[PDB]
Amino acid sequence: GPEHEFVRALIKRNCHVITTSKGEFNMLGIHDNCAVVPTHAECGDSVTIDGREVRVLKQCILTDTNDTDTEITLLWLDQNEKFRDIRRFIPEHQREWSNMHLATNVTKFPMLDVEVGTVIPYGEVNLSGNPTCRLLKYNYPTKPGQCGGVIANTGNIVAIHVGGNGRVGYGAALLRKYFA
Repeated sequence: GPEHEFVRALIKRNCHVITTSKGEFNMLGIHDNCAVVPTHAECGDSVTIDGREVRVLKQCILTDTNDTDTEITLLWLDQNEKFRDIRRFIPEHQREWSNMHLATNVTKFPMLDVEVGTVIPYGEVNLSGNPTCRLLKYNYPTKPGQCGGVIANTGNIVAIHVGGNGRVGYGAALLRKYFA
């Protein structure tokens, strides 16, 4: 299928396993040396990526105008490899999407690609006690080691998975203005 091809290509070319003191997360490269990770991974001055130690030159915890976490953190990595530039597939605004998939590659969930269905703008939810903004929501019983997983389909990369409650998943919205 062409969604499985676009999404598996994304995972293979741009995604990596990030290990912190808080566990294993999927890391999505966006462009150049800039990658996205969930803020609650609590990345330090260096991060373990695919088993190797990598210096973080700069990190930005992304936030709305009212200082509330999006749960997206940008990492600028000290690496020679340039990520394939996927900004053209990132939406400009929050929005409902049909036939979306969740994909990650992590020790609990190797090369996972799961149909999540319809994704909708949902706003602010408190995740583990912390207010989180610009969430998209899907009716799929996600599991915790899936954080950082990409929410996408052919040509559309719209969120990273950042939380769930056994019934529903929450994705932090990927907005092109984060990466300009």
